[PDB]
Amino acid sequence: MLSQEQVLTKLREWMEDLFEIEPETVQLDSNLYSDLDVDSIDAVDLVVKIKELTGKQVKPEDFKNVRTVLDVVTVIQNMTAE
Repeated sequence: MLSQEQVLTKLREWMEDLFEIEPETVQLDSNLYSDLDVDSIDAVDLVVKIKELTGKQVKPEDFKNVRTVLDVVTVIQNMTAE
């Protein structure tokens, strides 16, 4: 079992390492599209490191339903813990 809190730390570090997105602003109350205006490069970089990190493929339907950073860590731990 993995924690969404520790998951957020890895998520924040990888997005800062790749596109230099500050992890301090990226909180669990930060809107991804509305506040950060996530594009296809931020999403694509994270999809590859998300697929590699858990070892499972992700579907695009879930990404459409994603609205906030907390939702992403919830979905990762939701489909990871089992």
